[PDB]
Amino acid sequence: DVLMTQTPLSLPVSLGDQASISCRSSQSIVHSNGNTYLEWYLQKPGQSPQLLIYKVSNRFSGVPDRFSGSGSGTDFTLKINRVEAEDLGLYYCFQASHVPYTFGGGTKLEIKRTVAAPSVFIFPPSDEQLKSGTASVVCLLNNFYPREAKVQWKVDNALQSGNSQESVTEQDSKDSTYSLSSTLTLSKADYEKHKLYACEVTHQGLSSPVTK
Amino acid sequence: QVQLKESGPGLVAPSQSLSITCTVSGFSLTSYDISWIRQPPGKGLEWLGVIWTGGVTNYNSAFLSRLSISKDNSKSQVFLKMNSLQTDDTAIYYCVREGDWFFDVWGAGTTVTVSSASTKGPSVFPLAPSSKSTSGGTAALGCLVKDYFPEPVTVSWNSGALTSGVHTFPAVLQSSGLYSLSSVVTVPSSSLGTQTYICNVNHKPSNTKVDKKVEPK
Amino acid sequence: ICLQKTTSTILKPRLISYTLPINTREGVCITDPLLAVDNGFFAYSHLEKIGSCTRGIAKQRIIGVGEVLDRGDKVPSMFMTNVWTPPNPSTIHHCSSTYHEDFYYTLCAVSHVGDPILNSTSWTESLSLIRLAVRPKSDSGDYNQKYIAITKVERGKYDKVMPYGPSGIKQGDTLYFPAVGFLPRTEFQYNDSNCPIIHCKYSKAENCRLSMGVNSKSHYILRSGLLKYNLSLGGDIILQFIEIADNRLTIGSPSKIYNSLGQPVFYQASYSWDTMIKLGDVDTVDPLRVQWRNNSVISRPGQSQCPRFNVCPEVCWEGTYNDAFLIDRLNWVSAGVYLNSNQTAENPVFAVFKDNEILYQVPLAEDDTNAQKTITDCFLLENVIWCISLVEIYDTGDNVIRPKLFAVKIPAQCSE
Ligand SMILES: *[C@@H]1O[C@H](CO[C@@H]2O[C@@H](C)[C@@H](O)[C@@H](O)[C@@H]2O)[C@@H](O[C@@H]2O[C@H](CO)[C@@H](O[C@@H]3O[C@H](CO)[C@@H](O)[C@H](O)[C@@H]3O)[C@H](O)[C@H]2NC(C)=O)[C@H](O)[C@H]1NC(C)=O
Ligand SMILES: *[C@@H]1O[C@H](CO)[C@@H](O[C@@H]2O[C@H](CO)[C@@H](O[C@@H]3O[C@H](CO)[C@@H](O)[C@H](O)[C@@H]3O)[C@H](O)[C@H]2NC(C)=O)[C@H](O)[C@H]1NC(C)=O
Ligand SMILES: *[C@@H]1O[C@H](CO[C@@H]2O[C@@H](C)[C@@H](O)[C@@H](O)[C@@H]2O)[C@@H](O[C@@H]2O[C@H](CO)[C@@H](O)[C@H](O)[C@H]2NC(C)=O)[C@H](O)[C@H]1NC(C)=O
Ligand SMILES: *[C@@H]1O[C@H](CO)[C@@H](O[C@@H]2O[C@H](CO)[C@@H](O)[C@H](O)[C@H]2NC(C)=O)[C@H](O)[C@H]1NC(C)=O
Ligand SMILES: *[C@@H]1O[C@H](CO)[C@@H](O[C@@H]2O[C@H](CO)[C@@H](O)[C@H](O)[C@H]2NC(C)=O)[C@H](O)[C@H]1NC(C)=O
Repeated sequence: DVLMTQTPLSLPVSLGDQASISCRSSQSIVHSNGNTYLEWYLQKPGQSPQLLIYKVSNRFSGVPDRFSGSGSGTDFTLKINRVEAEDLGLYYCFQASHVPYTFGGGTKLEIKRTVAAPSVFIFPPSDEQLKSGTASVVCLLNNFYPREAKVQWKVDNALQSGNSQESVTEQDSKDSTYSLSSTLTLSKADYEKHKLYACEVTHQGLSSPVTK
Repeated sequence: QVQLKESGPGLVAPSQSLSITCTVSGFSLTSYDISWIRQPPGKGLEWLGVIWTGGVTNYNSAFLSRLSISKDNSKSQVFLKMNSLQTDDTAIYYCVREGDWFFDVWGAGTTVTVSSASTKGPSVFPLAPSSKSTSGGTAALGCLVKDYFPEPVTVSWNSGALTSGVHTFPAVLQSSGLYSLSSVVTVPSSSLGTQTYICNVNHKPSNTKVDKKVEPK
Repeated sequence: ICLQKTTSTILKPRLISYTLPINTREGVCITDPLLAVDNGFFAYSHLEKIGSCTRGIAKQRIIGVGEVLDRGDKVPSMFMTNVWTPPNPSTIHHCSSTYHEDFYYTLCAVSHVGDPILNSTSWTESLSLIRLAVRPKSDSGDYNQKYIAITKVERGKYDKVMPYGPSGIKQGDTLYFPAVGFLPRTEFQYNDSNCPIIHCKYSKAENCRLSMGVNSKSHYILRSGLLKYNLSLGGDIILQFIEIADNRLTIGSPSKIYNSLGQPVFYQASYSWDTMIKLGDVDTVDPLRVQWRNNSVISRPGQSQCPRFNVCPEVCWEGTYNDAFLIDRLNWVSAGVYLNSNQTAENPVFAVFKDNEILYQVPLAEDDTNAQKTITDCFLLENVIWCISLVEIYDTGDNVIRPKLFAVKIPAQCSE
């Protein structure tokens, strides 16, 4: 029944910078023991959370000294200076001081990077797939930093309505770049009917490159 | 050494019970308290309950009506049971080892979907490296895993031999009600024709294990 | 003494905790509690931890002795006279205390690998004894407090031995402490045919032997018994380990030996497949043998494979120490605190009961309250029967367990 509220829902930051996340508690978070049991957890993408900070300021073992925690009253802040690529994901604050144990909303840390341009690839429907009677064409954009990208599908010089769905990955831990796949799903008859299928991508790093 | 593994049904019908078993290795349940924590689709982690070494169990009051946690010290197991499970409750459920009122070690997690529809096996179709792509640069190839209803899926290349340059995209719900996702990898374009690449797909809730190899004509 | 079954509540329990050193305000966890009462004196001990109960910053361990005297309301309360604090609280484990001639002797295990039960293979036996004067002289010398490292332990076949119970008895000038012996299972001799699975459908024949250890693959087995310490001998204290007989054996577990109405009685905790209460008069002490009562009404919350009322052998190590004391031997009525939950520690209830019937009982807390360890010692004050129970209880406000002490007057008259 103790509400934990994190202030920046996304924090974008460049390598070598300092990141500050704040956690605010609805009510006082101090235990009878007098210790304040506020912890900071990091959940990296595709992974279970891992503890970073316990008892407001103490660093869990194996956590580098640049991670820092501090707080007073109902306000607590976690500071990561000298941000690194590894340090991206969801940061949570939690309280064990009161019996309902309550966690924060979350904060996603986003790493700012020099613009990078995608490498584009097109994939034709497999022969096994069309035996099923549905055909899907896949366009891939790989390793572009600015997340915003536009994908347009043109089928025999025909622009696409919502016959396509897109999936984008989490920020890569190594180089801070996204990757995207847009799949166009069609009935088998339409695929047979036309010979040209094309993916036109639009990104800052390029100038409207098209594949097939 | 220390590990926590959860076995979960994957799929639970509405207004029906959920049973999850956590098997612990590397320590005794008699010397550590164990908590159950869940995270729904986009919502924050939510704390379900705790079982002490002595057998003392405390629950989140919200779930008290239908949640119960027990354990078996001899078999190194911890059990979660939830009743009258509803749409709200679909989530990832974590078995967690407690320390001084903090969670030092987390289980891998089990993904539990609450839906009336039955499970469906995925179809794996290769995405062939483009014949066009050459010159010793980077070529691209992949799998497309399609039509699987239970949400959890797992893809590894050559049983984990390849971890570099792999991107496995988030699943997407189709209009049909089935998930589809793509997994891709970048390889040296000189490697085409020489090296063999295998696509290892694992779908636990339907126990479908598929292995596919992607090759150009 | 009442002997008639009733459902009208004739038992009014009174809270005596306030005289003993337990601070509700701090939020500290008070665990490993010890209560012993003999001849109008008492011994109390606990471990006070900052934080989580099972894993928390160990703050202080105290061992104290005092006089059990009427408060002035005609209700007994406990008043310490002597208190001892070990320099290093993490080390002291499994205290057990017995009274003799104005000293009260409490026997501890010393461990740098934690609880010896759990870290059994790594522990090298270190036993030590603390004797505290129940009525302290001023600047007398060693009399008010004496500490002793114990060098000579006679354990026979057993590889290591340790005290493993709250309180113990005296016979003459000889002290007997409840204890346990660790024996490597290769040495353990057991004929699996003995194991009774006749009406137990799901239980394999070997389960009983396997249940002698904490694990089926455990390195040791645990056998209960006594440690005997003769004050009449000189030189370095020698402690001898006496093993319990194999009649109705179960895994060595926390156990208590006490004199009531002239004769000694023994209680062993059920941490194994047999959940039914195990207590009785002892036929012989040096070849230790107990006449367990065939009790069919009192059991222990079992937490899963071995739940309350289980009689079928299964491999499990689970339960809680909930003991009873014998108020009348001719009818064998006994008084004790038990938890009325099949699978969880909850609902502590104080009861006066016989082998196959619960005469009358009163609950000590609300239905939600979690409780764990209960220790009960009865005595006779001003020609009236009183029972003191110590109950570990859980506070919702701090997720901590702290002990509570009740005094309950057994009633001569059932009607009121
Ligand atoms: C707490 O547990 C007791 C005992 O549990 C019993 O034994 C365990 C080892 C498990 O096998 C349990 O599944 C089993 O119930 C429960 O008491 C028993 O409950 C049953 C049903 O309410 C009572 O009816 C009996 O049923 C058997 C089997 O059909 C018959 O042979 C009997 O003649 C009788 O009809 C049974 O009398 C009762 N036994 C005792 C000793 O109390 C108890 O219900 C349970 N409490 C809660 C709250 O769950
Ligand atoms: C029982 O007690 C023993 C003795 O303390 C424990 O054994 C081992 O104790 C050492 C320290 O004396 C621990 O060593 C440390 O290990 C970590 C990696 O695990 C390493 O980073 C350190 O540099 C150091 O080497 C060790 O963890 C510990 N355990 C084992 C298996 O060796 C034992 O853990 C205790 N166990 C129980 C059940 O109480
Ligand atoms: C506890 O010890 C007493 C005394 O032991 C005697 O003196 C010791 C220094 C040592 O020399 C022992 O071997 C001696 O026996 C035991 O009391 C003796 O019991 C025997 C029994 O046959 C009797 O013959 C002696 O007279 C007793 N001596 C006394 C009373 O001073 C006593 O038995 C021991 N405790 C137990 C439980 O056996
Ligand atoms: C364990 O004890 C039992 C006794 O109940 C032994 O069982 C039988 O003992 C009699 C003794 O006269 C023998 O004649 C039988 O051959 C024994 N077996 C059977 C099946 O009846 C049992 O042998 C003992 N355990 C071992 C390993 O010998
Ligand atoms: C508990 O039940 C047993 C079985 O009746 C009693 O054991 C007695 O002694 C032997 C067992 O080796 C039997 O031959 C006797 O017939 C048993 N009966 C009696 C009346 O003793 C035991 O006495 C019972 N209860 C106790 C000792 O409290």
